[PDB]
Amino acid sequence: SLSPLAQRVVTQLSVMSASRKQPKLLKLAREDLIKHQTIEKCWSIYQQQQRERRNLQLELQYKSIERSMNLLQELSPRLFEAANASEKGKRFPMEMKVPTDFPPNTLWHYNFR
Amino acid sequence: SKNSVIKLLSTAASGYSRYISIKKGAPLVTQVRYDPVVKRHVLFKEAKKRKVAERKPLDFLRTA
Amino acid sequence: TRITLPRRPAKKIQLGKSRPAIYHQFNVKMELSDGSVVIRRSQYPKGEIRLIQDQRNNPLWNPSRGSLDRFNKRYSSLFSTVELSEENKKKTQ
Amino acid sequence: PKSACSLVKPVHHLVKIDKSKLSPRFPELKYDKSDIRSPGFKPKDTHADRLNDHYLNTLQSDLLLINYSHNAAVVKGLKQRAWSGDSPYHLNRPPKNPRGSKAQLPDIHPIKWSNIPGLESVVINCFVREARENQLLAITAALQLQQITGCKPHPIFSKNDVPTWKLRKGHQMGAKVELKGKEMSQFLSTLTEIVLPRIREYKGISNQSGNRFGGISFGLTAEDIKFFPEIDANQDSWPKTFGMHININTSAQLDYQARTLLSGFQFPFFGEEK
Amino acid sequence: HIWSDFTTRPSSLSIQSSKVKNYLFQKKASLDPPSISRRSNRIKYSPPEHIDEIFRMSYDFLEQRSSKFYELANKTKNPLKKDALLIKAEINNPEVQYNFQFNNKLNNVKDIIDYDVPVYRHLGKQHWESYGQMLLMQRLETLAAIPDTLPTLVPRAEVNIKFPFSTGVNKWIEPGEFLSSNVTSMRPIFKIQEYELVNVEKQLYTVLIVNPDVPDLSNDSFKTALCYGLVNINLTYNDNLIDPRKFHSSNIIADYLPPVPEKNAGKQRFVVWVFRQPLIEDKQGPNMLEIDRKELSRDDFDIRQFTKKYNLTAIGAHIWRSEWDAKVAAVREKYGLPPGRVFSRVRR
Amino acid sequence: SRTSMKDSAGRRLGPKKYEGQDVSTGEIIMRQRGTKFYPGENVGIGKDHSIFALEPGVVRYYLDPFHPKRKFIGVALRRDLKLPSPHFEPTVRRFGRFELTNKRAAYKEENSI
RNA sequence: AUAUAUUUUAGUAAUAGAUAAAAAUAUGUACAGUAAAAUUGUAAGGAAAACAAUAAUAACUUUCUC
RNA sequence: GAAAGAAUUAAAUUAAUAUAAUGGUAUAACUGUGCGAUAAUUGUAACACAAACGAGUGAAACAAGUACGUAAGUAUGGCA
Ligand SMILES: [Mg+2]
Ligand SMILES: [Mg+2]
Ligand SMILES: [Mg+2]
Ligand SMILES: [Mg+2]
Ligand SMILES: [Mg+2]
Ligand SMILES: [Mg+2]
Repeated sequence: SLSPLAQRVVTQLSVMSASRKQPKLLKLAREDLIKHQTIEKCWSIYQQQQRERRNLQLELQYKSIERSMNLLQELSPRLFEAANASEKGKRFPMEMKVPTDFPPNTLWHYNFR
Repeated sequence: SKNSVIKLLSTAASGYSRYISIKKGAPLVTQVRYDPVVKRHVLFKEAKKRKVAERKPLDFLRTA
Repeated sequence: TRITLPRRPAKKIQLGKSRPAIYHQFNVKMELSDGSVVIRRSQYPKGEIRLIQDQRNNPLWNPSRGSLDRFNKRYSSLFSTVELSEENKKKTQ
Repeated sequence: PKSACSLVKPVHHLVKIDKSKLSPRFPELKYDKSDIRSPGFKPKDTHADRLNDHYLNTLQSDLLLINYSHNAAVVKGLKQRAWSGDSPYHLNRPPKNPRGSKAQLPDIHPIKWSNIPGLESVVINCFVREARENQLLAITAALQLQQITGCKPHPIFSKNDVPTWKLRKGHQMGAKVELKGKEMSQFLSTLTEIVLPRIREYKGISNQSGNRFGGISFGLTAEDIKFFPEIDANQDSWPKTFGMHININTSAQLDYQARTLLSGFQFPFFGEEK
Repeated sequence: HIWSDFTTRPSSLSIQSSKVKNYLFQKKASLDPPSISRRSNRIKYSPPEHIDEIFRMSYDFLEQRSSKFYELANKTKNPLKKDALLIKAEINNPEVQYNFQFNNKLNNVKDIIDYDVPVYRHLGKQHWESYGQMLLMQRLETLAAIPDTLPTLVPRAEVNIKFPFSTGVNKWIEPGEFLSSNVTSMRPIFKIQEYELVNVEKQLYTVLIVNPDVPDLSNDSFKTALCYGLVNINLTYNDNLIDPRKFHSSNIIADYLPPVPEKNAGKQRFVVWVFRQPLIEDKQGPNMLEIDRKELSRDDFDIRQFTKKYNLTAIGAHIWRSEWDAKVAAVREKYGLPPGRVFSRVRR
Repeated sequence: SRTSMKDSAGRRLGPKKYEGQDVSTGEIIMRQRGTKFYPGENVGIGKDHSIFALEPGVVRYYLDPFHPKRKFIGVALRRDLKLPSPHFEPTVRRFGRFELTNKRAAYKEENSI
């Protein structure tokens, strides 16, 4: 009927498939449904607020940069030129790592190079 | 001969019958059409017998 | 010639009744080369893993911070620089 | 059929008739997939995404600061040119195609607080070419992909036909999977930390790699996939293993911006940039 | 805690069921849902875990937001803006959501869903837009009741009709239905549910049922026929069922003549239109209007011309459509209309 | 020798009825291969894209702003009407039947169901 | 922990989306959508296998916010 | 100021159309999908086109029944 390789392929396929592995549908009572809706809506609102806060902050930073660069242009042309360069190949430093869940054994390195 | 002619005879026993063409080894062709003797849509079935290209009956019940 | 798994009749998922594939996943703790632990969701059943070779001990990811090995092991009593100076006369070439 | 003439009749009102809602056929389908009452419901925002949080906090501000060019105006792309009306044959003529290209190119905007570059989507294309002989290899590749991602793969089929490579048309051959949001972020984090350090001699992603507009890519060999922890935990379950292409799609206007963004997430870049 | 206060706020914003309210607001998931009436089913049921504390937090968050909105709402002077503020404050209230979703909107009980309350009215409007309004629009366009009678419609009020007096059965007519001559023998009952903010005391309404498809053999075309005409009707958000109780004999500009389609004349559209009156400033009370009853004719009726004359704006519509059956002759006889014509089966 | 001496006849595919021309129900206004002209007001279209009159009237060729880049043939019910008819005005309809003044005929018609 | 009995599971097989230019039901109807080429890339991949990306947002509605 | 939606504009019929070539087709006639598998049904067909006759073509309408569609309606085989 089937080889051992064929069997193992079928098993692998099954791992991915939804055939006889999935539970019943999540039914709720009307009160429960409402509670869920209120949880979700509030959360969504909170997320929107956070986005606006961050977005606003970014806008403020941009405005400050603009204000700075105009001033620099007014005062010292050479300094302005130096500031406003193409940073095409700018690379973030490899020490600035993505913050983990829990910290390492040695928290901070005081010596380098 | 690739496409043969057949006679579909009405199931409501009027005697009315309609003729159609099929491929030589096509499945048994039953169709519901108007029977004017009875004045309604009835089943038509092949009056004669003939050989068919035997397809394997696809199994929905997961075998073995 | 072509090796295949021959298909059965497909099961009709009705419109609206299609359900998203939520695979069974465990919360797995990865301890990296150093003691920094990180939680990640994973399909294989293992609550804890500790890694040997990671970005946190690779020189490319932190610049600021086995035949040769075999040779070192089995010529260890001799201790093999001074040795280079001894065995490097540059007249013959 | 009395005719094939398609011709949508005009209306006498501005109300937008959603035809789906007027039926009673698919009552489960009227609910959005986000809604709990739909069978298509899935918990989306299950836990705090770490890479995304990092981007929000540290990187995004830094990226904005990098990309500020003073009084930078919009750079319009190559577009379809109109004809000068110096002849009456120009009068209903289609426009001249773009200068260099056949297809039109997009406008490059100055980076401000709104349009800072960020990760949009990852796609993991795995086309196993031995599966022209063995269909089961495609299945194994798809499983591997699923294991790696925690996301449902989609089967790739042979779209073309060719004799030199023993390839038919309409044959299942490997799989793909578009990751988005938190799963994608996790996959990137795994790539940065676990897998790409265990490749022995890897300098980086090439600086000559990428789209012209905010898309960067690279690929992993069958040797490299054995470092993924789902694969890594058991060598025995995976005798065979398949390479893959990894298309990273950013919200970057240009490719150097996208490269910079990826560097922020600890992706090393080695080659000479364009 | 603004949503627990009911000093200034209406009673309708609360849930009237006590058990349901208790279930909503508890400190642990101990109680079982009032919705599940059966004991065995309650036993079987299991709500999702951790739902209570999070729900409480969400309530607090949205309650705070509502309170903040109310701080603005009371300072506001202009009425539409104030209403919008009120809506914003209370729309995310769980109790009002429960009330609206799970109790009838058509024949709303005032204590549960009060359409005097702005939030509930907004909810009702949204519900109407989701399905019933779209359906009505489709039936107007497909049947060709808009351009044939009255150019366009901008649906504002939800209009539902009924024929209670003829047969006995209770049924709200779905737009574009085929009703028997027995069903539509006696007059209908309207319900004009208004969702916009409008002056309830001043605003009057007119209702016109028009039959565009009565055949005129001189013209070799059709003509309109005003089958039923009411004017100067007073609506209120909750008190809105236009019945012989409400309107007086003075309000009837053309009293109900039934659908009596001729044999082979075809299917006849009867499309009720609901207009609101023009509102005059510097005049307290409801501004009436006089109709020249000799000028307007029933056997031929320019609806558009009439609208132009009295400066009406069509807010709502509904439509049924009648064709010939055996009982139309009986209906004619009852009303004292003539025998009724019979046309050739072929449209030659 | 070998000669290419073979060809089908011309399909008579002009306009069979012209602007301002009186028509009757069923009459073919256009024969064509594909919709060069689209079926306009009071006009049908056949299997061979043949425009035919649904009603008695006046054949009119026109453009409609609703369908730009499309020519139309329709049938105006009189000569007075500009057949790209006004959109929000009511549709000019033909009753097209006659009442059975004859008593017997009317009775027969009443009987027939 | 172990024995018997009575059951229950394991037949492990793909679509999870009204799917949308790999292949497959070529006539009806209902609902919905848009192709191709060329270009820039990417593990074996090379002119030629697969996947990604490549025209413009003025006005409008809703949501959050200064 | 931002997010989402509705979308609109430009371009396109160079792909695709069971099949030649031509005309048509994105408002899609092309493609996907649910139901279905019925209208690839039954009697009368006027009136046109074409046309020596024999034939050929489009087809309103009337009547019987069927399938899909919330409805409007559509279907008397296939874009021609
Ligand atoms: Mg020719
Ligand atoms: Mg062509
Ligand atoms: Mg002639
Ligand atoms: Mg002849
Ligand atoms: Mg077709
Ligand atoms: Mg075809």
